[PDB]
Amino acid sequence: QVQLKESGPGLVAPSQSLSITCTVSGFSLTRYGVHWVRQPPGKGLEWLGVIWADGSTYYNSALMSRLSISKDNSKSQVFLNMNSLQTDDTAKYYCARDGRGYDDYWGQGTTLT
Amino acid sequence: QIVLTQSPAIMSASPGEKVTMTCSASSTVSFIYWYQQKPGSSPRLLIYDTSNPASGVPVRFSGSGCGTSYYLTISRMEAEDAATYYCQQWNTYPLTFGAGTKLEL
Amino acid sequence: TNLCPFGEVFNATRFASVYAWNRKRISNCVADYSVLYNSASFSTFKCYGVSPTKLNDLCFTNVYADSFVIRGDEVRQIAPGQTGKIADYNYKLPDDFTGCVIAWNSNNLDSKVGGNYNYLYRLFRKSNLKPFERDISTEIYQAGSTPCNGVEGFNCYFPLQSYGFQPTNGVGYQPYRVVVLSFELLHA
Ligand SMILES: *[C@@H]1O[C@H](CO)[C@@H](O)[C@H](O)[C@H]1NC(C)=O
Repeated sequence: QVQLKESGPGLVAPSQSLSITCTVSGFSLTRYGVHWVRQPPGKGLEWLGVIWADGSTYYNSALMSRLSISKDNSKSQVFLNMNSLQTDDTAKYYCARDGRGYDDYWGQGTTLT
Repeated sequence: QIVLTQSPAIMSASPGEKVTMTCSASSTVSFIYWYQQKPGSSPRLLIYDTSNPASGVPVRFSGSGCGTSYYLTISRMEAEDAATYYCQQWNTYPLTFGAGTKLEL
Repeated sequence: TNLCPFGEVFNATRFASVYAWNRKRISNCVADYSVLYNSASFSTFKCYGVSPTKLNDLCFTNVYADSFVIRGDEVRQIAPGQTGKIADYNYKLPDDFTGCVIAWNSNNLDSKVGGNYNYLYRLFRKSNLKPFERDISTEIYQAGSTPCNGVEGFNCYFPLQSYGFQPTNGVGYQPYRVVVLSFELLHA
């Protein structure tokens, strides 16, 4: 099936760093675009989004230190890393793809902190 | 653009008690997309431009709006349980996600 | 005697693509251009056979309004007498004309993140049109001696292609909205 799947979600630690990867199958990262959205516990979601064919980047953030996209463009996975993300962020992290329209598919990953 | 949302707290006595959804926006927005969520687990499913449905959703929906304020109306059955709604704008960056909370029991 | 109004023509939303454009007819109303003079912020006016002074106290026999969504190079193309894809294929406009032409830039509304594909234009034609006529057709284009038999194949193309307008668009490429009016000075 056309699929998005979530891989190595972050797990509890005293150390405030967290890592998560998402993996895509049945379409190439060179053929469509995938968008990344985050939810704090007890709150609405928060967004980072970019539109590309490949290799392009777009960002807006309230903070961007250490922050830019991280990607393993063999189709294997997309990766996130932050020093303090455990306290700051990421009760759940979500992996999502967009097309021209009405072809939009969502995957959900759960991050332990 | 920042967008602002209102919601009631309400107790029903039957279906057919009509329901309205509203969003208000700080500045002109031309295109909006319409989404419903069930509590507890959060897959995402979409109702798109011209308010046409995606696959796998009931036929009774219609949406039309006015600037800085968007409305779609629903009448009957499972939406009474199932509906929580988010509104998002796709005309220019950043794509603000919006916030709120809604419930019926 | 009462307002027309112009606001339903100009201000309204989701107007037509370049082909299958639309024609509207206006009668029996006050001109009252002064509200347009005050309100307008339009980045171009050009008028042919008339001037913006000596424009009140004129009676126009018929009024027609035509609306378009366009890419800025076409905004220069829309002048009479030119050449180019538009002037050859779509919306040919004659040098003998009495109107005035208005344009303002809609990028805050018409453009789309991921492109606004719904704006459609035609790339090949066997001959070039006379002024003010439409085509709404499809007959698959043949680019060889052999037929492609009404189906896709070798040297065989669908005549229709989609514009894209985005954030951080090329400032000359990005979308424009253009309105044209035609007048004759023969009767009240
Ligand atoms: C266009 O419509 C909007 C709708 O709110 C209105 O505020 C504005 O005054 C209108 N513009 C003109 C020129 O009539």
